[PDB]
Amino acid sequence: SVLTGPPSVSAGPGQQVFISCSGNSSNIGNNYVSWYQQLPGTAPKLLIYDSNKRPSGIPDRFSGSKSGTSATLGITGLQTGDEADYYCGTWDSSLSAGVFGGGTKLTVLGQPKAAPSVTLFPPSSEELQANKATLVCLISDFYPGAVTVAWKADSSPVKGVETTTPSKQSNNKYAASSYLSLTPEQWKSHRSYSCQVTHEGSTVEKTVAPT
Amino acid sequence: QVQLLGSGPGLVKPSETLSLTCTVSGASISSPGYYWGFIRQSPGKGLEWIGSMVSGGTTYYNPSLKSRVTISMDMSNNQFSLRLNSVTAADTALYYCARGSRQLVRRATIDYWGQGALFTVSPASTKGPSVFPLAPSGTAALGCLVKDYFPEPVTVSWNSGALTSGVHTFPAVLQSSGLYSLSSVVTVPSSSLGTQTYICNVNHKPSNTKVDKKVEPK
Ligand SMILES: *[C@@H]1O[C@H](CO)[C@@H](O[C@@H]2O[C@H](CO)[C@@H](O[C@@H]3O[C@H](CO)[C@@H](O)[C@H](O)[C@@H]3O)[C@H](O)[C@H]2NC(C)=O)[C@H](O)[C@H]1NC(C)=O
Repeated sequence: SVLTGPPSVSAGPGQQVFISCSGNSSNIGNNYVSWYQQLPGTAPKLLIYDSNKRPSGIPDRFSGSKSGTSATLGITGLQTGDEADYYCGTWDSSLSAGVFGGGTKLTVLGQPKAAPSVTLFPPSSEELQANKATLVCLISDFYPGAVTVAWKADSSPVKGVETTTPSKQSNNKYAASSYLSLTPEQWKSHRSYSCQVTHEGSTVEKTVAPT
Repeated sequence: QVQLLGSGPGLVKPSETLSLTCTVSGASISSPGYYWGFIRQSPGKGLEWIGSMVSGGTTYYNPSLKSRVTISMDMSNNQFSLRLNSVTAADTALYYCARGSRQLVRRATIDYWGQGALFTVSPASTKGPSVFPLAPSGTAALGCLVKDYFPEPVTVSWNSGALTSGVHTFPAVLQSSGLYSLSSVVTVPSSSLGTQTYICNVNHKPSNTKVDKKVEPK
């Protein structure tokens, strides 16, 4: 990295935010600057080129500026959809190469709490016929993005549990999943299995049974 | 209508050569006025410029990678390619085919990014997934479970891409055995089960394998 900038930035909805990138005469000082937006799980998208111009389809809320050896992406009237990673880019005369800044994550303040939607699937008959059993606990649309998952077979099982870290969704909420690997004999030997999802002082438990 | 299509995600063994080919549609790769290049991004990290060829003109390289990269163009097939040699696990990344317009020098702006393709540098062999249906039991959730594959990614569509409202394809879990699993679930009207067929299409390009599974009520 040859450009410097804030690793993360927050603001409220409706406000205006600045994202700065700093360099020197070999890059930002004497060359054109571009800005890119990257939403979760997608390729970057160009927002600003030639330091202050907007491609077609980029709303007027996004602006770009350059002073000295720093460039600035402005976002007036912040929206919940602006939540994203933002990257500045330019040409470096010393390197004779394009260069990127480290990136700035942008989070919009004041998002309401959302309880997780939990769906639990028992093993399918085809998997049982392959002599395996997997219980699948899918957790979506919760905010903030911190959850804990526990499993029960009437009592607490911890072996065979694999759970993902939460990942941001397109609507700015989070999702996670947990799997419980059993043998067919273990699955049929208990009255029920449960997935328990704890989020912000409340728990949601879903139960399945072989019968 | 100018499109870029890469040769897809892949496994590369350590010390071997990472090869990525991008095919251009809707324009000729020889035409001046565009430049074509490569960018990479580690899965939770930042963007790194690799290099770019100005059509009709000069090729430019990240000085940190230049000594093990070759960027080339094949105009007959309207393609351009990246060779990254002597790879190690640090080279695991999303690799993007990229396009820019007008002059590259002093600008370097990318106005069109390809989809991005994960290249995983690992000495473990590829393994295609086993797919199991998650039967449904005013809406119903049904899905399929994609177990025990390597490397990432698996992509899942429903009904050959026709269905995507209510589709949620979850991030993969990395098992302690070093294989991945994921699930994809779609929420559909309950009244639709019995007349509407639901089929998940699970593409594991790294093993050149696709599995389609019809998911029916219990
Ligand atoms: C414009 O900014 C760049 C980026 O900082 C400047 O290049 C950098 O110059 C510094 C200071 O001389 C280099 O310092 C060195 O850091 C490396 C570790 O990266 C260390 O191994 C060396 O012993 C030394 O402390 C730095 O690497 C270098 N970065 C490059 C060349 O990419 C550039 O000098 C600035 N230009 C002007 C006109 O100020």
